[PDB]
Amino acid sequence: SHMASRPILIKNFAEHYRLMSADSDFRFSEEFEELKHVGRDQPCTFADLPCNRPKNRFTNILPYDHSRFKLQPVDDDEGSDYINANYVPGHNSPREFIVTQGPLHSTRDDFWRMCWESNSRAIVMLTRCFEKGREKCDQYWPNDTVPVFYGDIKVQILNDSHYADWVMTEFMLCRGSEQRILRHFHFTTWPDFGVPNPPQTLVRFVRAFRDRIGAEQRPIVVHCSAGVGRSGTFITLDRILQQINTSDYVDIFGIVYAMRKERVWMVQTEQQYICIHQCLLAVLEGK
Repeated sequence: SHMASRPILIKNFAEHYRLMSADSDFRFSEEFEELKHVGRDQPCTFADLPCNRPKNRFTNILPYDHSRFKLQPVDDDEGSDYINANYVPGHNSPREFIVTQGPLHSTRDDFWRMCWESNSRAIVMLTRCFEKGREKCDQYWPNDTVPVFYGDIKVQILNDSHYADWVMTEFMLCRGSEQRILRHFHFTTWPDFGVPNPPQTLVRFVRAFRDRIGAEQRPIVVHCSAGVGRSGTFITLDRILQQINTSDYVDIFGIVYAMRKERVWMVQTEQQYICIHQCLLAVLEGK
């Protein structure tokens, strides 16, 4: 099993890392290059419908038709089923994650409807709203305790908890007389360029998140800006940290491959692919 899987004995990971990164990441680079076409020959029909094009943050980041998340149709709209979202597999379910773009003001009603309709209880945000002066994501949630309606979804902060690299916010979600609690895990520290360094701040966040959420059976919403690179990095990382618990092997390659099949650019860059490896190496070495 060699085309879409490169499993490594956990007992050998450190050497694998060494070997993989030797010669200015020759083998890592080569490995990652094999993923560049995966998934890409699949249709994105609805993402291209003239009524949906304003719903995409980036023209070149579009959901595959086969895995896209669909909103309930609204009887006059047309593409009112549409969102830039895709089901992406995790450790626990082939549909464990719904990964999406950072909402535009234009789409934050859509975004909360997705949360609601998906029955998701947890959002993972891996970006700042503004980075280097560019806006990367609308502020789709309240700044304070005054509830705010987004579409038919009333969102209210119950409490928040600030940390060195993340803030977690417990929302109460009401739709009609129907009530849920949702937790929002906001990693606020990803650097303006490159990957987090040292990588450990991201492991600590993945640990906190997973320790908090438990073995969720409902889809977890994940996003950054395009919902591909940073989101890809996070999921892979959360997956392999669960994997090592019950297995003898890890398969970062096999995981990224599965993800590409479900949404474009899932682990986006060679630097992040390497990062995933480094994070796990820290873990396996007692940080």
